[PDB]
Amino acid sequence: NLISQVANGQVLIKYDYPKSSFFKKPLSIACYIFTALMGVFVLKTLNMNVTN
Amino acid sequence: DFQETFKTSKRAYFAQIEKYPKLKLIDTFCFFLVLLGVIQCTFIILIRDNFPFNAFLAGFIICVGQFVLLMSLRLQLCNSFPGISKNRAFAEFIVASLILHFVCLHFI
Ligand SMILES: CCCCCCCCCCCCCC(=O)O[C@H](COC(=O)CCCCCCCCCC)COP(=O)(O)OCC[N+](C)(C)C
Repeated sequence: NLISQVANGQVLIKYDYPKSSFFKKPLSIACYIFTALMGVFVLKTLNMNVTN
Repeated sequence: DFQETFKTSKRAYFAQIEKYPKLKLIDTFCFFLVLLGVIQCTFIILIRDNFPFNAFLAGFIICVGQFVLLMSLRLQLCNSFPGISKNRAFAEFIVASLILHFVCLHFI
């Protein structure tokens, strides 16, 4: 129950955001790419011949 | 004519069986895979009924397809195909003989 031009106001939030977690996004993408290449390395070098 | 081809084929086949001890094992499996299909159709002809028709068709498909994969193994196992060894025809027989049992257990 609040109206247009008589209850506009602001809202205030205070928070913290360290320099540690600022750089975790490209390291998260980079860790998924790095754990994606090793599957191609193990899958590629592995013996599957049935003859000698 | 047919007497000469008959006795020629009997002798030239029985010597081939007595040479290799793999072939009589295949053919001994094959003949009783024919008798399964014969009496399994004799149940249908005996009492005139056709109600669980998929359960009829699944066992008959098992008999025919399982017969055919044995004949392909026999043809490929006497004379080798150019490029395919004898260790690879057998593994292909295992895999393609192992798909068919699953799709004939879903179907009943
Ligand atoms: C529908 C498809 C599903 C298939 C699942 C298996 C996937 C295997 C993929 C193989 C990749 C190709 C590499 C390969 O060639 O291996 C095959 C491999 O030969 C085979 O096919 C044997 C595989 C099955 C192994 C047997 C265990 C039973 C498997 C569980 C049902 C063997 O052939 P080769 O040994 O390479 O042939 C002779 C060697 N040359 C140098 C001449 C080529």
